[PDB]
Amino acid sequence: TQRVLPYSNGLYVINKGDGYIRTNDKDLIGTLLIEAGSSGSIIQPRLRNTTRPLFTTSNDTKFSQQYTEERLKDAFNVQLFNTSTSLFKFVEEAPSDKNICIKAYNTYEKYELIDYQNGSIVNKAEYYLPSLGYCEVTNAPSPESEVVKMQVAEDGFIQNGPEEEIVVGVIDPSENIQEINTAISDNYTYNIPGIVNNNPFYILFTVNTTGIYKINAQNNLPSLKIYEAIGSGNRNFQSGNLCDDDIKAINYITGFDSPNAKSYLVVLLNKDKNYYIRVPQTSSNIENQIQFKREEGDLRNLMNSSVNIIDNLNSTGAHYYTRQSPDVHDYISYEFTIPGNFNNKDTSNIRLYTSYNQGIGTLFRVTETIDGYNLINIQQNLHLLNNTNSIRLLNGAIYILKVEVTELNNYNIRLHIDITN
Amino acid sequence: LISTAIPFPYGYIGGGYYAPNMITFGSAPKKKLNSLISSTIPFPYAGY
Repeated sequence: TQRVLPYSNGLYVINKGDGYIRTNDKDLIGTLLIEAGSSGSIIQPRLRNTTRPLFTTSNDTKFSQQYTEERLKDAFNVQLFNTSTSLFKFVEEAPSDKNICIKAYNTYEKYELIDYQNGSIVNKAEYYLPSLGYCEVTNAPSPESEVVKMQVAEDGFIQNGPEEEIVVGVIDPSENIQEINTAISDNYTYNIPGIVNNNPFYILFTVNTTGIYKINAQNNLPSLKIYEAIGSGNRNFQSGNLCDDDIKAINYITGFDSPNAKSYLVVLLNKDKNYYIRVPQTSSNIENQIQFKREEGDLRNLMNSSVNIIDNLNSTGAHYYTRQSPDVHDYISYEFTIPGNFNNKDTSNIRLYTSYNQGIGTLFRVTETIDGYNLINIQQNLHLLNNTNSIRLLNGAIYILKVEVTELNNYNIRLHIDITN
Repeated sequence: LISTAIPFPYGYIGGGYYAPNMITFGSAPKKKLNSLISSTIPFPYAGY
């Protein structure tokens, strides 16, 4: 009865909060009994190049401590040495009437490195960075009241700090990064080099003019993924060119991990930002290109989402298609062609519905003109979850359904296109 | 010369010869809350 994680395949670093301590007082600095009217202080000074952290891993060969430290540096730029130069100190003055006790614990900041792949965590590592302590103050426990026998609470952690879960995706270090040194105008074609040689990789690039862009591979194959470099563009700038801040922290925008799904990305890109494009493993030596085209027409009504190209819609009956479901308020698009000859009068009754994830869908008629593609709305506010409503669509026409996931109940989304007549 | 030719001592435990880490001690009670009013000393002072 856990929660569904709509994370794209990759590596993620999660800040789970601060103020963690071990059970059974394993991190208890100690307790001071300050008399009435007096003062007390607990100081935790630290040395240089010290302060051992706490590390566990599910796969030491892959998720080693060095690897986890490098990924943490990629995400938030943490280094163990930084915690070495810090000091913390708790000062408490007891009132005039009664005495006061202060307890001090050494705390930790809990980071988690996860390898998320197809809806599950295949590798998990826990890092605990030495933090700046936790202090609790009580009235003087009057000896003795009583002594009550209790049992240990077993191994575990207790968070005394505020709730926190900051998730940041990081660049896979084993995959190469190729740079487009020139800012992207209305049109460009990247020829994938032979240096990488079929291994999945990233493309770092920026944009000349803010706007909505269509990015695709040849025949929309393979599916591409796009990320935004977090905090990029505030630093060193050159007009019309790319400036790499070596930022590895990325935010997933859209893209399908499945390398076989025919898809193209429509995304709103900013000239003051840097973006990565992940292209997956290609199992052939056949050449391919990444095409970048700024869109000024109706295609801007698909941002930001990957549009899935359906080829097996050539007969009446039942068809359903499974993709990685986007997060809540995140879009996924399907472009399909009703079977039959297009004579502008033959119609087929179409039923569109999802199986588990509820989403609001808007479909568009697509009529490519000499000016480009024209998208015409023909329905809005379609609730796809177990939708029994049907609509008659022209045989041989082209339609694009954009679905916004409003309830995530499954890591996958299944769009069914039932065709009668 | 023999008396003064001590072998070179190794640096701090974490590695280095440059500087200590410092630490704060003391307080003036109070109106004012003199909590940061205190003394500062190098922490190891002999780490070699």
